[PDB]
Amino acid sequence: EVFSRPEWMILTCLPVPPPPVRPSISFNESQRGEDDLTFKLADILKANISLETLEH
Amino acid sequence: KKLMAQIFFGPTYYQRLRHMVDDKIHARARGPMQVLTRQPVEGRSRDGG
Repeated sequence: EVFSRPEWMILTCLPVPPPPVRPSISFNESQRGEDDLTFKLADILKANISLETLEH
Repeated sequence: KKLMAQIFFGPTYYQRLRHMVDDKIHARARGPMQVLTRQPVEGRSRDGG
């Protein structure tokens, strides 16, 4: 009832982990170097907006 | 003074092998740490733990 309700096994609000979980290994001034997880989240975000605009 | 035992002396062809001690010897007391894990880095080269 308090910590694990079946309804929460389905996601509606997706938590975004802070940079130390997905470190931008930013080498040099001009270059960056974002982590895999940053791309997957950006991939999730891109996919979300397509759907959000599409249904609206 | 003579050795009570007689030793089997003579040449044998021996090869020097590619692993020198001064190439292996490693020590660390604090140093470089990985970014994600924040633990010591790996290897002699990187002054790892």
